[PDB]
Amino acid sequence: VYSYTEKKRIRKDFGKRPQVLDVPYLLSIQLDSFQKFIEQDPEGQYGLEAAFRSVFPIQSYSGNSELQYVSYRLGEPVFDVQECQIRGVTYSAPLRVKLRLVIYEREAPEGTVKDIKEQEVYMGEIPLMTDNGTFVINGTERVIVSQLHRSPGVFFDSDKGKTHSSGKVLYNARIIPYRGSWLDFEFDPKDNLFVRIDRRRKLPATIILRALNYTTEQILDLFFEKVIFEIRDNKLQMELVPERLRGETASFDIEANGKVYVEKGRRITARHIRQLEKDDVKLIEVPVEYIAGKVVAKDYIDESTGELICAANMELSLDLLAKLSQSGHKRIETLFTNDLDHGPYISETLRVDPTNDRLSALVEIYRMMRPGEPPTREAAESLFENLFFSEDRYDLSAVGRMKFNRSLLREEIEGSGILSKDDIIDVMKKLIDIRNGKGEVDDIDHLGNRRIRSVGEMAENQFRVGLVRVERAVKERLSLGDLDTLMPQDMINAKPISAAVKEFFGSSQLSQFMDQNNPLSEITHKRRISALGPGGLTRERAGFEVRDVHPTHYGRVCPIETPEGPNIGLINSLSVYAQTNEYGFLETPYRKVTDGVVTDEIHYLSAIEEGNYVIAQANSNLDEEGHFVEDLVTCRSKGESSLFSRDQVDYMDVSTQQVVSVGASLIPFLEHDDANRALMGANMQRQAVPTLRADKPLVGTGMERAVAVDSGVTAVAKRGGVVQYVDASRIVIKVNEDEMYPGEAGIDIYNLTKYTRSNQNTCINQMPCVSLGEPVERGDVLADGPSTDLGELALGQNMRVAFMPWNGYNFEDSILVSERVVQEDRFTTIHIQELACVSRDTKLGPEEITADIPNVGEAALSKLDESGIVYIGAEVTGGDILVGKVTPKGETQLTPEEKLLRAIFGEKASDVKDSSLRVPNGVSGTVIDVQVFTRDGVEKDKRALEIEEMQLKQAKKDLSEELQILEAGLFSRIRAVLVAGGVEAEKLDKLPRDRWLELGLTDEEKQNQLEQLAEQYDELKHEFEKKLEAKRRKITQGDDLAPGVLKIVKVYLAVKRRIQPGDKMAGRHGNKGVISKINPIEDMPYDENGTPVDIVLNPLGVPSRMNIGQILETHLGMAAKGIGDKINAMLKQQQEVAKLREFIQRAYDLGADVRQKVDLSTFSDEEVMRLAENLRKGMPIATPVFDGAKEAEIKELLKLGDLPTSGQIRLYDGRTGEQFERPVTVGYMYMLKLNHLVDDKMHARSTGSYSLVTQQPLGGKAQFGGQRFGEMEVWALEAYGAAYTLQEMLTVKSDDVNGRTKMYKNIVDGNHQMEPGMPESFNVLLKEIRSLGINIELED
Amino acid sequence: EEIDTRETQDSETLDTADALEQKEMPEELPLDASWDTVYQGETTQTLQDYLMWQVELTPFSDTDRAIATSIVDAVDETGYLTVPLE
Amino acid sequence: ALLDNGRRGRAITGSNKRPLKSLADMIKGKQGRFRQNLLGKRVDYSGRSVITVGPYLRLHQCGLPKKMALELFKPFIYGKLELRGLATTIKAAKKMVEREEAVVWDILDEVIREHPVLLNRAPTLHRLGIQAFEPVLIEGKAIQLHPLVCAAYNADFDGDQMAVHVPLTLEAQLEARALMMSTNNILSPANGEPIIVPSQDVVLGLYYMTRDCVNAKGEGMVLTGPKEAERLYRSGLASLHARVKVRITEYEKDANGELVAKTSLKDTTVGRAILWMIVPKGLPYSIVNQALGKKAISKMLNTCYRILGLKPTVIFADQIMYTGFAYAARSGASVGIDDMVIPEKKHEIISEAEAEVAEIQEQFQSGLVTAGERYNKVIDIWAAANDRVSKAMMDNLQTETVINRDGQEEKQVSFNSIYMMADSGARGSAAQIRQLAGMRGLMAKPDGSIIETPITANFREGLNVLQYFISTHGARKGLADTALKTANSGYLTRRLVDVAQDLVV
Ligand SMILES: [Mg+2]
Repeated sequence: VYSYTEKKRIRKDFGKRPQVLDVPYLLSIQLDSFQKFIEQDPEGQYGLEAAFRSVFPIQSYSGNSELQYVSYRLGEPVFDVQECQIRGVTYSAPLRVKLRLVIYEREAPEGTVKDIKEQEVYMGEIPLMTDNGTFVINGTERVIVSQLHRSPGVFFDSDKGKTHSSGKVLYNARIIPYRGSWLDFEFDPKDNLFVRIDRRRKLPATIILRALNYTTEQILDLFFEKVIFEIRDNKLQMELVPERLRGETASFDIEANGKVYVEKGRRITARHIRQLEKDDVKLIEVPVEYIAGKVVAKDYIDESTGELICAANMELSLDLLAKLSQSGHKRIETLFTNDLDHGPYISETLRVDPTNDRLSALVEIYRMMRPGEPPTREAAESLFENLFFSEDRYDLSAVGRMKFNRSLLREEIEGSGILSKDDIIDVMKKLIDIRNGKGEVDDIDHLGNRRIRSVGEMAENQFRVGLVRVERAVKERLSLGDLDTLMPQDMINAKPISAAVKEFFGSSQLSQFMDQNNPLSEITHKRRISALGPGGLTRERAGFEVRDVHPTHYGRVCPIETPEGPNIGLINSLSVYAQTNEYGFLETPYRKVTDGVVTDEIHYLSAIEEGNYVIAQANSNLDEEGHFVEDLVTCRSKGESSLFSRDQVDYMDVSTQQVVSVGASLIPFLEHDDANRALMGANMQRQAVPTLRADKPLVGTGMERAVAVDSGVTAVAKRGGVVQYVDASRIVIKVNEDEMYPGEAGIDIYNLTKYTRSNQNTCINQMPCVSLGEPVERGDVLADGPSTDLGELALGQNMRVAFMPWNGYNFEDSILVSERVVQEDRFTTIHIQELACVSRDTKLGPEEITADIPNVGEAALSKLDESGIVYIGAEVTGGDILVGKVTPKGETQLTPEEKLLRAIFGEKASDVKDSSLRVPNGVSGTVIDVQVFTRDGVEKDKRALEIEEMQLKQAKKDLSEELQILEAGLFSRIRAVLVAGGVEAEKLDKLPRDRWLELGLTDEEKQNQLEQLAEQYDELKHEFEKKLEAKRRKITQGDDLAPGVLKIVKVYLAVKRRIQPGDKMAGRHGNKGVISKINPIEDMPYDENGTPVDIVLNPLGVPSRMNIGQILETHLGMAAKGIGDKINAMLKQQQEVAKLREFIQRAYDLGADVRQKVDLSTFSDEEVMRLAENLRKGMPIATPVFDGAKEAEIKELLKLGDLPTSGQIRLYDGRTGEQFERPVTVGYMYMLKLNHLVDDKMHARSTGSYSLVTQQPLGGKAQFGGQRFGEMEVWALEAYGAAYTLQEMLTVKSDDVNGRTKMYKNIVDGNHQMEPGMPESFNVLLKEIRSLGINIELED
Repeated sequence: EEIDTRETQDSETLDTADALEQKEMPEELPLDASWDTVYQGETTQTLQDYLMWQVELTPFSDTDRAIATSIVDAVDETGYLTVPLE
Repeated sequence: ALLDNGRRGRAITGSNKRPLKSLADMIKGKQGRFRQNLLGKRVDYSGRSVITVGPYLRLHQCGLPKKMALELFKPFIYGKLELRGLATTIKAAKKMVEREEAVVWDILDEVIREHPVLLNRAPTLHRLGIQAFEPVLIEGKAIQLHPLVCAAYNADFDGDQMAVHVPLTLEAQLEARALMMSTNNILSPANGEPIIVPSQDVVLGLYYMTRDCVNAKGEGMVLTGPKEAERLYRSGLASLHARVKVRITEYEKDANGELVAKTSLKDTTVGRAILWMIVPKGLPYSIVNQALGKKAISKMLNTCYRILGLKPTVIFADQIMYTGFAYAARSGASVGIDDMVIPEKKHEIISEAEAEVAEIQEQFQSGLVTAGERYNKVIDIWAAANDRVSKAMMDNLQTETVINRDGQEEKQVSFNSIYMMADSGARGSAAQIRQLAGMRGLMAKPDGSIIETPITANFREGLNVLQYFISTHGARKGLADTALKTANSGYLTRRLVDVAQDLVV
């Protein structure tokens, strides 16, 4: 089973592994994100609903009144996407929000409802996304790039000892929210904890704990443990826990029950601990010196004296032991610690901590945050409260909360969006545990720690940013008392929100003009991931490790397609099957393996979940029922791959192209190319220029149709039917009855885009690929776009190429091209340029666009019409007038000479001066389109009226096409009713249809039916009249222009560029070159039959680059062309259909257990002949990226076409006729023309315009500037010793103002001598240094 | 508006070895080259500039050149002499 | 704030949150006067465009488009038009040049007859980045460059652009001719070796024409000289590789400086005798009686320069380039998939290595050894297997069997195209051929550790997904390192120039 579009030309596939999952829609990431932003959410988690619920209600300080949000709604756009692109406006929708203002009385329970008032208010415009994932901003299509940033939550890290020369690590933890202030904890080389807020001055970690209303005893209880020493009247007999003695040595005699378990000088080992546990040794006698270094936990007070024996967190001595013994304190609390684990970090930080209270800590925090101002208790308290514990200044979003909880091994996924004491305590404990030697630090480049943020989130954030400013203004303007008459509309001004939205959508760093070289460029641009932007990284501070390929990229980020240069590793491409979680993390699909049986169940796993399983490769053999053929399979387990048993496998890959991106999946024989050359080829494939005619690759991968269809450059049938009308500019489909809606004319109309300028000044043009009266189905392709051939992507041309040296003309990546390639216009491109003329209003009077310019000859006005604008189809060159305009020159005093001039030569000459629009020098082309924009209230000229009439004609045509069908149906009904009762037979159809209305019948239901039908006819006519009137009103509307602007006129010029030496060509495998020579046809090498080659490529460029894909592609292209030649020869000498279908079946059956199956027995003879006609220039072939064809299959296909197996033939020299001494590889390659044209490169200057300040030549070809002679060139001239060349370069060529003139005069006089002076820039420097108050002067 | 600025600024004192030690990329290339290897106007030519350019390339004498300079100075933008030869 | 904005405390910004530039900003920085306008500047009489190759040019010539040359040499053309009565005023000459009449082209061809131009390619790392050439007016828009100077410019013809400057005064023109001409800059200022040495196609052609074959057409005949050898080859009566005897006359420099000639019969080939006709008098015949690679050609040029001088060396280099291109084209040397012949012992070696790895894994599972020792032993086993495979592939590649004159079988050096390209030195090395036809080998993780399981496949047979993903780590690491290191090599060279700027003999 094949569709109509595919059945016209079937591509032979060499893939062998069945596909269990279709390639998804390639633009889902944009569409889903904007849908989430714009949809209606019953809860308040996504979109505009979440942003509204995050600010409202807005309550005043008094609390007597507040504003409440009810709901929102989006109105329909005024214009369409095409209309917006033509008019140069923004495609958007108006936002309507229901607000409710409520007033509360005073001295009454709760809030008494004094009065309510509900109003729907206007918030502004919101740009809408098109069907292809773009935005039309000021008439131009734009793309917003997704961002890869760091997930919110807490992350633990440690510099690898490089900061300190001792090689000691410094652990740290960082808490980062979605919106708020960062919180950092860190260690020191002295094992002291410290806290930083917003990357500010370092503070002790005890400050925060004391700010949370905690005491020293509570801190010690939370962090350290407790040990109780008991007074038993004899040397402080102790209840000893054996576990405390691990990794320690006894400093005394340990004894119990008369048995000495541990002796002095003997360390406690595992056996000693086991014996103590078994004997349950508790009572242990210890000497006084054993308590010499212990640290007390809490405070003890002597009851008799009433004073304090000791303070918390303090050491003990023998005198203190004596004092506590006589104080009647039988219990002493100490902190159980050691050196290996349980290290003392909190105690030392407490000691270094200056404060010992709660109120002073807040003062110190205020001084840290806001120094240089007197402190206040209330100010510090409010600052600390709003820093982390306020839901208005600090949000830890749902993903942030989930990551925070998962990092600490909680049980709950959801929680509050603000921090608490427990969170901070847990973070401190986890960091201390990491320091003690248990636990691991986080990997920040792991894709489970990085998140994807798309356009919906960014739009929501900017909308909330505007909304908070609106809320602040409302709260400022609500404290006043005017509640009796105030309305919600008056209270809000919709300017800040609209300004913020426009700024984000037009001038953000991630909002860019869409790359529009070809469909692949747009697909690649819309699937781009960036680590840069607001909240990301910078290419100077990025680092080196973030730019590397990570094991978690597998299936999510393409490891190949990345820019080379400063941004390498920072811009990435999504893989083919990659998705995002609900939290924004990338996931990939896998098949599930159950008891050694590979199933068809698909599970999407993220990077965190992936590492727990054992996942098999897709290069794994399977049986008919789904069993692994072997017993040991290669699998990835925890970031590494190895062999595993058959029953130890959990998941399997779904495809062999799961790891590459869309651009990399279009390179055939990619597995034989080196990775660097593959990167270069993927980069160069998306800057090819469309040519006059499209040509399918003839060696592909099977991804061309998906790219062609999903990009939106083609016309795709919305419903099935029959082609009712076809033309070079429009298609009309007569819809099938079962796909039609009740009460409608079932026709679809497609207006094609013809010769339209793109963002890169190239041509966009659609051509039909259907015939009159043929059936179509939903999803079929009706018209090809640029670089598309019958619904397949076609970026270049098929060229006959030989690999050999040719007299030095392909030296060092040069390309030799035949003249037949030029004569056939195979690489000719169309380029379209726009020019604008603006007529403004001045104080002396308005500028006029007129054809009557007083100071030009009649010849220069021959190309202008009666409105002063050039004709359509005129051939213009540099200096010609496009739009004629004049400007008032003021009110000159009427001197006698001026009066004489006015009398003799007329008054128009003396009143205006010419300011026309002219073609720039060096520009030529044909005028193909003129557009006029007029402000409201200004009179329209003839040309604008003509354009509006042309616009109205098409709308009238479409409406008439629908109305004809509807009225024909109605009149058929009328005739059918008239048949039953008084049928006139021939007398009925002799008259026209409208004469059937003026008839009368019997008093039965026939008259009622006739009246009903006449009423329906009149209603239909009235409805279509209303439609036409609305269309005319929309067409003839005025244009909104900039202030002081009267009219704008835009002219479009089209030119054709042919191939020439200096142009850049490329293949798909990273082989790029520049054309060096165009060779006449009889100088090219040729074979036994006299057929020459098109291109000659150097074989020396293959071996060092290790891109072997091009040689295999050449061999397979030769085989495909041979099959096509067989078919063409069979067609030329008319043969039976049976022979053709037999040979084509033989061609399609070739291979080694390929998955594709084509049966021509189900094809009719007409379909067979059409397919054969489409195959007569070569049979197209598909080879997937890692499931392609082998050499044996290529040799078999060569044998089928009666071609040499080695792929090499004998060639003869064109110039001499002598045979080359060795066989040469000759075949077909797919070549591309890149957008680096030598027309846009060549530039020269002799003299010109200079800068005003520096008096030096300008820069750039557009300014006719000069070339820069930098410091390194000066060094080269110094090394040569050429003093006069350097001096002349420095003075008389750049900024010696008198020297320039003298040198020019002397050169014209034939005297090659200069008189150098002082450069002007040195004088500028002297003046600038003097302006600083420093006296610098030239001496003597 | 005024905002705080406290970021460190790189200078020449950073030794050559330290430049290669750092993993990061420099903010501005020390080498006088771009990443691939304030606005002021421009001078415009008026009628008098064109006339003086033609005077410079004409075989005059010093006295004749001074006379021509005075004459061109005495020419308005409509192309007429605004003073008598006296 | 006026004197120095941002130095003290806060910085006053504009509407778009951009700090305002003060006088100090105008003076200092990379955008200040010193770096931007005083140590370097933009100049008149300059142009730029894309460069292609001209194989017909001489070493001192360049190919300049005439549409560029018309703009570059405009005042010279004005003076020349006024000098011969074609234009009576400056405006007449201006209008004639604007209309592009047929006589202005003759004038332009007259004014550039002996007038050097300077070609420059960025970045200029040493002084050979700017050189002087005599222009030849061509049709088109690209600049044609001599193939022998590209190495000095580090240029290739895949999109590079060059800038052209015109010297104005007599002193500048004489400096361009006497100091910066390409025919004076033959030796390298860094080490003294020649820098106009041939490469690639020239090397391949000269290597191909100077090889010998065991049983070639017209073998064993006696020739009267090189001209008879050329006649035989061009008539199809003898092979370029046939081993013959030729009468050769060679000159040697005397003690007093004269050249003394001696004549003798030499055992050589047809191609060597043909090549002997472009060698200048004064050099021995032993310099061509071998298969010539890159090193041999460099030695030949150096010998010619040391013995004879400068001008003979320039003529010799031009002749060498022409002959190399001609015979490289005549050879028909190509590349095919069957040239990457894979040894038959590869699978046996891989199986043996896998068996050793399996047995050591079993030994580790028995607990006899630790983990690090097992890792090291596995690495050693795989390295030995890779060396065995490389040796087998190279031994199979470099020889072939030919039928002797009497009907025997002999071994000779292979005429395989890839082997010929690598052996001569035209392109490629041993490691790249090993990757093409042996195995990729052991790879490394981004941290630097070696992955235990190597890539046992080569590029002819193709990799799978896992192996390609593994190779991407090293590919990207190398690319990023290359993109980074240039910015600090620039630091190094700037500091070196700054410390030794003023030292003069
Ligand atoms: Mg290049």
